[PDB]
Amino acid sequence: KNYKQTSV
Amino acid sequence: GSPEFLGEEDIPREPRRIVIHRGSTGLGFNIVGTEDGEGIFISFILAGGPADLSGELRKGDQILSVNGVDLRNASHEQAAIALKNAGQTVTIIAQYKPEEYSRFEANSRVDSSGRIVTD
Repeated sequence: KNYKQTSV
Repeated sequence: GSPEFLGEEDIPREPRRIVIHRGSTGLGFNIVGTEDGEGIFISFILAGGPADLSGELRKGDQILSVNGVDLRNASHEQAAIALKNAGQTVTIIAQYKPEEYSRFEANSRVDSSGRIVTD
């Protein structure tokens, strides 16, 4: 929760 | 990188230095986080991407710093910016933190060798 994921 | 710690050999938990040379392409991994301050973790490494080839990183690694910039307490967006703008040569200090990582992924836990298992 308030979790975020991003490709770099 | 290629597999190194095999079977039930413990995965090293000290910090490591990884240098990736990626030119002007993506690093080839994903990061996850929550608030600022709880950590930025590698959730996924793309097969054949620069991190897979040029680096020695794994799911469950916390990214401690990028090119000397401390990310231990970074916000997610600023960590992503730091990584994307790090330049062609990217020096990561990483540390394996599977217990912390395992809290993100459903039905996941850490086994006796330190490996992240998903049921």
